[PDB]
Amino acid sequence: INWASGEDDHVVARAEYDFAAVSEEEISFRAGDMLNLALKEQQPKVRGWLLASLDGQTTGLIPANYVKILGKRKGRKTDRWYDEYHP
Repeated sequence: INWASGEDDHVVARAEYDFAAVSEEEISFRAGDMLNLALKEQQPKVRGWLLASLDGQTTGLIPANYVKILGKRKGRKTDRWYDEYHP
């Protein structure tokens, strides 16, 4: 998955809270962690959840309201989904 590694375009988000996956479908993260999100066009519709990667390889669901969306970032190859990410 090129969005997860940052090879493809992705959205960047910062974790607000700690989260432990309860299910195989979810991924764990710590408060302050930076995650890559799939673009709108690759996002599944699961109410309360977004598709993300913490480690660049595994992907899974995170609670949408546990992260702040920071903006879209170009691959190496609620309105913040549009703005570009400025580190």
